[PDB]
Amino acid sequence: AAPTATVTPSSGLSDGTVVKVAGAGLQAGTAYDVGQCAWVDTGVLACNPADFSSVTADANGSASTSLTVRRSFEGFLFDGTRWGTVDCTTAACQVGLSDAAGNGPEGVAISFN
Ligand SMILES: CN[C@H]1[C@@H](O[C@@H]2/C3=C/C#C[C@H]4O[C@@]4([C@H]4COC(=O)O4)C#CC3=C[C@H]2OC(=O)c2c(O)ccc3c(C)cc(OC)cc23)O[C@H](C)[C@H](O)[C@@H]1O
Repeated sequence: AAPTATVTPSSGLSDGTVVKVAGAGLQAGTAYDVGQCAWVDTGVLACNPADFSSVTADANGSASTSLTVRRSFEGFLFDGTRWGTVDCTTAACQVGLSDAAGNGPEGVAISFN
């Protein structure tokens, strides 16, 4: 089984709901993180600490956890600085997983009606 991730709902969340992101086939033995982060530029990742979960890829590496994600969301910049409230109505925020080496599986693009 190859790595992947089932996240849902991807849209119709509304400010204050919870989405369920999952991973399957990830590095079987690598603690991956799981949350809502948006790329607003070349190497700019503003994530929100309200969906920051984490689990290690077990035998195959399945990780399913629910978290709260909305349109505007803390733009935590991976550099100690904060980018500001990242309005998901401007950029595309994906719900995905990752590890602490440099990168990991991808994220699912959510939508806000
Ligand atoms: C290994 N580090 C690289 C990685 O960093 C990601 C990252 C971004 C950020 C931020 C700040 O909130 C903090 C802390 C760290 O310092 C602070 O001040 O706050 C964190 C973290 C992170 C954890 C990593 O998650 C991921 O790896 C990740 C990803 O690469 C792509 C999509 C992801 C998605 C969609 C979700 C997700 O769940 C967490 C993780 C990822 O991608 C950045 C673009 C840079 O290249 C970084 O050098």
